[PDB]
Amino acid sequence: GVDLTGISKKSRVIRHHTYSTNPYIKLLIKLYKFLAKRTSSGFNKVVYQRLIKSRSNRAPISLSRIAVVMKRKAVFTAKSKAAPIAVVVGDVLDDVRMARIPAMRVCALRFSKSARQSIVAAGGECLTFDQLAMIAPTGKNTYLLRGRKSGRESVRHFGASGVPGSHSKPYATNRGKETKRGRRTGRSYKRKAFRHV
Amino acid sequence: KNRRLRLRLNPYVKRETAAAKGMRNVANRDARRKAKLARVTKAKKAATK
Amino acid sequence: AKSKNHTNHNQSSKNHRNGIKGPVPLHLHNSKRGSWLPALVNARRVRKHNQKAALKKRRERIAAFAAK
Amino acid sequence: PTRFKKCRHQRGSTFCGYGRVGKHRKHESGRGNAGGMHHHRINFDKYHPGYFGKLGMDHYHRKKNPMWKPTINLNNLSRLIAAEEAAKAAKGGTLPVVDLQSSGYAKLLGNGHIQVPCIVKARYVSKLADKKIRKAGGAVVLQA
Amino acid sequence: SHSVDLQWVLVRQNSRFLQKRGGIRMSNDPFNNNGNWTKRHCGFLNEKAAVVKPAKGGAICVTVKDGSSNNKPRQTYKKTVHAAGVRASDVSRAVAAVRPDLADVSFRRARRMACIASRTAKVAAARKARSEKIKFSRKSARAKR
Amino acid sequence: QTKQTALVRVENVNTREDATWYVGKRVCYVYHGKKVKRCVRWSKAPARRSTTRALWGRVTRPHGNAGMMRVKFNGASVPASAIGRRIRVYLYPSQI
Amino acid sequence: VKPTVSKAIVKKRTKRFTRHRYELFPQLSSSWRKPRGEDSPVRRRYKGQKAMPNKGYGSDRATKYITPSGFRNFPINNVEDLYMLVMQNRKYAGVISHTVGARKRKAIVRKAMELDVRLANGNAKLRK
Amino acid sequence: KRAAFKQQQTESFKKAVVARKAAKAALKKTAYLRARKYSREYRGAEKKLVTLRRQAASHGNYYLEAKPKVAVVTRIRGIAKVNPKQRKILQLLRLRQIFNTVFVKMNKPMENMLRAVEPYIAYGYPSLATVRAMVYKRGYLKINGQRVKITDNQMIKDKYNNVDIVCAEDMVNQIYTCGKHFRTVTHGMWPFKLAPPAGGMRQKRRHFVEGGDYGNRDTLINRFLARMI
RNA sequence: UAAGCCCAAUUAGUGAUUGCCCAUUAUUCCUUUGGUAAGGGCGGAAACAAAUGGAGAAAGUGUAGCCCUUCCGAUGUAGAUGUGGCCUGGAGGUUAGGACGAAGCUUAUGGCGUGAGCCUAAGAUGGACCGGCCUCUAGUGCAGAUCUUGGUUGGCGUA
RNA sequence: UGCAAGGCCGGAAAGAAAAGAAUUAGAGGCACCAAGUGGGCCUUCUUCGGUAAGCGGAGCAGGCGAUGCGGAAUGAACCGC
RNA sequence: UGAAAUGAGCGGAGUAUUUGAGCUGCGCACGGCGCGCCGCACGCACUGGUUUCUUCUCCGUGAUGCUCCAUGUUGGCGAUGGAAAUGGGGUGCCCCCACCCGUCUUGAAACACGGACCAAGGAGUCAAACAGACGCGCAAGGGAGGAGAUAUGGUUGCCAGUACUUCUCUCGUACUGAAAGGGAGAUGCAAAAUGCAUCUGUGGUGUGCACACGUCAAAUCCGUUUGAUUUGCCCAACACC
Ligand SMILES: [K+]
Ligand SMILES: [K+]
Ligand SMILES: [K+]
Ligand SMILES: [Mg+2]
Ligand SMILES: [Mg+2]
Ligand SMILES: [Mg+2]
Ligand SMILES: [Mg+2]
Ligand SMILES: [Mg+2]
Ligand SMILES: [Mg+2]
Ligand SMILES: [Mg+2]
Ligand SMILES: [Mg+2]
Ligand SMILES: [Mg+2]
Ligand SMILES: [Mg+2]
Ligand SMILES: [Mg+2]
Ligand SMILES: [Mg+2]
Ligand SMILES: [Mg+2]
Ligand SMILES: [Mg+2]
Ligand SMILES: [Mg+2]
Ligand SMILES: [Mg+2]
Ligand SMILES: [Mg+2]
Ligand SMILES: [Mg+2]
Ligand SMILES: [Mg+2]
Ligand SMILES: [Mg+2]
Ligand SMILES: [Mg+2]
Ligand SMILES: [Mg+2]
Ligand SMILES: [Mg+2]
Ligand SMILES: [Mg+2]
Ligand SMILES: [Mg+2]
Ligand SMILES: [Mg+2]
Ligand SMILES: [Mg+2]
Ligand SMILES: [Mg+2]
Ligand SMILES: [Mg+2]
Ligand SMILES: [Mg+2]
Ligand SMILES: [Mg+2]
Ligand SMILES: [Mg+2]
Ligand SMILES: [Mg+2]
Ligand SMILES: [Mg+2]
Ligand SMILES: [Mg+2]
Ligand SMILES: [Mg+2]
Ligand SMILES: [Mg+2]
Ligand SMILES: [Mg+2]
Ligand SMILES: [Mg+2]
Ligand SMILES: [Mg+2]
Ligand SMILES: [Mg+2]
Ligand SMILES: [Mg+2]
Ligand SMILES: [Mg+2]
Ligand code: NA
Ligand code: NA
Repeated sequence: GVDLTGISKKSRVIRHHTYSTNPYIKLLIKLYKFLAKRTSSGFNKVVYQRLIKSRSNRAPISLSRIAVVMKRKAVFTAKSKAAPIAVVVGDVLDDVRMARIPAMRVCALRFSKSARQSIVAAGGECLTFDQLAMIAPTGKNTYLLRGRKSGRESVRHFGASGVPGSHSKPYATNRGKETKRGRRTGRSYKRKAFRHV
Repeated sequence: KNRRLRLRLNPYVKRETAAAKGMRNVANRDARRKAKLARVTKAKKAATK
Repeated sequence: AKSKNHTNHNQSSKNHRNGIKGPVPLHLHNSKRGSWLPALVNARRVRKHNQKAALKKRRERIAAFAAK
Repeated sequence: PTRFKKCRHQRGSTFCGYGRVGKHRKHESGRGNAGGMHHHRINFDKYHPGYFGKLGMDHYHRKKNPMWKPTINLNNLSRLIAAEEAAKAAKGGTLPVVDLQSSGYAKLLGNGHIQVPCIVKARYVSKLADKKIRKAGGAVVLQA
Repeated sequence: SHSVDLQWVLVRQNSRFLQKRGGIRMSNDPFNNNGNWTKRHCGFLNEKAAVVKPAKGGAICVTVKDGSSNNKPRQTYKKTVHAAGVRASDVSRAVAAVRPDLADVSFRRARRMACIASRTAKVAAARKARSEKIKFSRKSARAKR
Repeated sequence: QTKQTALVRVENVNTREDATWYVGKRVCYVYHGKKVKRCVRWSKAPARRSTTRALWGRVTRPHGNAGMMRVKFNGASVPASAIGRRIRVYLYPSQI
Repeated sequence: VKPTVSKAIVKKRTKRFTRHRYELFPQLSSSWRKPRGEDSPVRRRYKGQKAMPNKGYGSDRATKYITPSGFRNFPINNVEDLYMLVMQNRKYAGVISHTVGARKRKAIVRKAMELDVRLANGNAKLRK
Repeated sequence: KRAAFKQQQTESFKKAVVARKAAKAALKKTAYLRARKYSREYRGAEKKLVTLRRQAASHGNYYLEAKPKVAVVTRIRGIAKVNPKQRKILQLLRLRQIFNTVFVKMNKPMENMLRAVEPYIAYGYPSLATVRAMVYKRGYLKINGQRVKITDNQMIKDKYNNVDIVCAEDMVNQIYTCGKHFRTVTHGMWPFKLAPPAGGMRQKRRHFVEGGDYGNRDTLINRFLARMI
């Protein structure tokens, strides 16, 4: 025998196939699996990994977020160079809080109907991942983007709300209930809002 | 032990075994034993005197 | 019927299976809450000015890049 | 479907994942929320703080309809303006009129920057919302 | 509009032509040169295909789908009959004109068709000799019209 | 026990050096069955037909220091009914 | 038709894995069942007990599923099924389903002889 | 006749074949020259020490030999009933299995490590023949995480990517003389997996000086390992 | 004149440093299986009828695994999870079989699978229905619960 | 212009020499959802009560429980593995 | 059994090249005596010389094979038979192994409990509330439900299905306070107890995919790839504000 204590703890949960039943997702995975192994680009490898990911791990992105980070890169970019193609492995959703956006080329798995209308009306173009593979096979001049997930309600519930320093929402259908003892100093004690780590 | 593998890893091994054959030659071994003892003994006497 | 009262047997083995994790580095979670207030208040004034300096400095860099 | 449950995988396992020692008995903790302060206190205290006790004034015969007051921010106002009117709207000219109470809103709150100037008819308005919409070329008209 | 790649994904696990009998996946596809259930050999699925088929006598027929009338099923497949004695490489060249990736299997199938026709005549001749020495109580004769 | 290898003691072979001389020799165990079955040269030499049967093996290595020998039989293992019975140790394949 | 030649079949184990103590009870079938008893000598791997099946007994993948004749068994039910095996007739042999009747078997046997398609359970008199 | 993409491949492959043969001849010449240089270094070093010993003896003096810099350690106990301190040291020594063997520097930090796990390992000071036999017969490299037997000198050159380690004799020289690349060479090798000693041991539970096996045997470890390699 | 105790050896003051026997250990070879697996090939190279070199080559988690090369691990109660993993009654599809004999039943009927099981053969059995595959569904798998019901049974030609 | 703090701009960096002067089958951090378990027992050293116990109670660490295999004739825990 | 034999081994050449061992030069190391004298076992450098004996050394075949299978010799048996083989199955025998299952238990082969046989039956189910993982649709909006309308005012039945609709309802886009009640953008200018201006914009800082500029290292079939690093922007996140 060989002493291999805790060797199984070194292994990691790595998925190679997708759980998706979408045939067009499988076509994209087939296309970008080929590109991630026959090209040297790091963009194709990252895109291929994100196509295998679950829906929860492909958070959607707002149109205002794309335009903001595009402007942060538009400055400090030479006028000779064209703007990169924004690529997100996920959904692009419209944002009613920002009406005036520049013309951008956006590639995404799915566009909401309003988001596609807003991109086109600004002079931009909504791209498709098989179109991207033909104009940027190695991902040259692209802006890979991810949607936000820290604001999800599931994340806001994670952890115990009764321990000091915690601010997670409890699981409760009634908002008025679960507010008296343990939440106010007058009723026995209050859960401490801050704790040094 | 393999001839191919030893030569492949060590291209110089042919010269090493040729030297080994010489030291095991009876005439070479006996002549060297006589010469080595005589020259070491002469050096020992000269150093002590 | 009496049973065992207490033992620490196997506890060190249990604590080392997923190992004893090291402490968080000093540069993380270095909150100043609860520290000496007079120094805390003065540090906030400097940090507020530093943010204003950072905002202005990016404005100069953007104009300088567009200058060429 | 029954063919996907853990019961089918446990056919021949005897104990069905409940153990030989502890077994699967009827009610080993009590029924429902029993013992919230005795022998289930830690679970209640760390996961549901505030559960026990009283707080606040009573309101007999609450009617939610008199308390109806949905709010909309200034930066969400384009949700209620048609697309063709929003493009034509600009400060100093003719602006669209937004009837909040007919769209299901009672108060204009005023978070963020307004995207299209307009005339908003509202039952309530926050002091910041009224100031911001006037500086941007719009106005607030009170309705009931 | 709907490419072969998309169609193959849809029908790979469940199709009329797929036979999973005893753990073996075969195909009844009339335009399959092999009987293997693969995307390359799915003649009914590919935009262009060619299958080597037997003909009357020792002739070898090559059925070709050139991808021009795929929306008209009665015109999708065109037949060209090669005279008996055709070289197997000539049949394989005809298939390679449409599907260069089927040149090797088409050559082997062209050879097998010629072998079968020769064996069929040899087996049928031996059967006729055996029947000539047997008295049969019944003999059905299909009526002519 | 492991029946894939058998132990054979040969008369006048009482040393490990003695047993090394027999490494590789063909070993035969001779018995008889109840009926006459097929044999080598069944049709060539009809006089060979008999109930006599033979199982053939070879000496693989010596065993111990007392001339004991290890024998492996062809394919199958020697029957346990052969324990205490005569084993023939031939002089071929010859190395002399 | 002769089958394609392969390496020699090993068959790591010939004996079946039979249920513990099924010989002592007419009720129990010999079909394998994993012994889950806490004091079971079979589950505990005692020296003189029956073996339990595991992944190590798996047969060589090169010679797996190959029948002693050298072919692989493909079930067939009618004459049209024989044409799936025309090209790979040195790899597969047709097995006529048990329920197929004698009338239909005559046509299947007749056709398979002309195509040189081996039938595992076909006519014994034919093919000699 | 032939497709264009299949034609460009032929010329590229032909040039690859020519360059591969040239590299094989270049490495063979380089390994030959280095092996001759090491061979004379070893012979001269022992001849120098023989004279030094003779000179001291003739005038009633003594010669103090250099303290050995390299130790060869083999695990002689199974994996059962090991205390956590001894368990971790054997893990850091890569001695996770019985009769596993490694080369270590015989410095103070390593010596105190070896003293703590003395009942589990027999060790000593390797000879040049012992180092060569382990590298040539039992030498494996960690290539892409795989345990690959050393079958030619190109693997050694490609694995180490170092000017000073391109052949087997470079690998032996680094281990034997405790060179500046001793860690790089020894770390790049898989831990040696040796056979049990033919002829048996004496007593694995006692120290060597007690008539057992688990101590430091000094140069007697070479006789022990000669029956194992 | 130990086959006892203490000590010490390995064919013995000869000429140098492995007496011998037993493992689910070690080394090594073959096969399986699974990886935090590591790599290659996959644009059919060209040519080739039968009577008289062959076959395959799927861009792929998982199958009879797309094929080939390479390395490492493999026991396990309670327990978790996975399986183009097995089996049963029904449903939507698809494709078949049956009076030249369906279901059921019988077996020193063999073959296949590590297995759950699948399939063939025979009936000197039966007499009318039923198989495969994809999906859907559930009163879906028995050796024991002083388990339920029916039948049988040694005790016993005994008390 | 000194101390304290937060930054900015530069310089230098055997990336840690030499003196025995580390080693690693050395991918670190972060989560989520849950099961069984919550009667233990035996040994090495330490050790408390007891005359003592195959007695009761602890510390460190191995082990049995959950595990066979090769040995001590026989033995859950000893030896080897 | 040569279906790519990579060979010090096969094939071509050549009659030599260079490994040691002896003997040796100069200088330096080393040893001994105390400035340079002696010694030097023959270490380093000149890859020193010498050739006395001791060795063989020099070239050579890519896959235009993606994969699997397929090619000796000599006898015995087998010339179509109630047969010769190999495999499987059955029964006995020999030598070795080998405590009775299920269960509770620290501990079961137990003088611990349930266990005569067979057949058929026999135990994690349905509903509701919530949560997490995964699949799917839409997305700052999502979706009903009840009901109605008509294909259907039709048809034994298929059709209790399918197709269509909703100024509503509900969950969210806003949260806080016991309540009365209030209610969240950035930058700039400035310090008004509701301050002004502008609206293409991550509030700031540190760490941070890809991408873009370079810059080194290694390997290249010289087309590149594969690692590291500088700078810019930093997405998702994390930590301080
Ligand atoms: K209750
Ligand atoms: K499997
Ligand atoms: K009964
Ligand atoms: Mg939020
Ligand atoms: Mg007690
Ligand atoms: Mg307790
Ligand atoms: Mg059971
Ligand atoms: Mg279990
Ligand atoms: Mg459970
Ligand atoms: Mg419980
Ligand atoms: Mg109480
Ligand atoms: Mg009160
Ligand atoms: Mg079997
Ligand atoms: Mg137990
Ligand atoms: Mg039947
Ligand atoms: Mg011993
Ligand atoms: Mg011990
Ligand atoms: Mg393996
Ligand atoms: Mg061709
Ligand atoms: Mg697959
Ligand atoms: Mg396991
Ligand atoms: Mg039912
Ligand atoms: Mg059907
Ligand atoms: Mg019978
Ligand atoms: Mg029977
Ligand atoms: Mg079935
Ligand atoms: Mg049931
Ligand atoms: Mg039953
Ligand atoms: Mg009972
Ligand atoms: Mg009776
Ligand atoms: Mg390391
Ligand atoms: Mg207890
Ligand atoms: Mg309990
Ligand atoms: Mg030669
Ligand atoms: Mg001097
Ligand atoms: Mg062969
Ligand atoms: Mg012959
Ligand atoms: Mg016995
Ligand atoms: Mg009990
Ligand atoms: Mg008890
Ligand atoms: Mg028991
Ligand atoms: Mg008892
Ligand atoms: Mg009881
Ligand atoms: Mg509805
Ligand atoms: Mg909210
Ligand atoms: Mg309120
Ligand atoms: Na594998
Ligand atoms: Na237990």
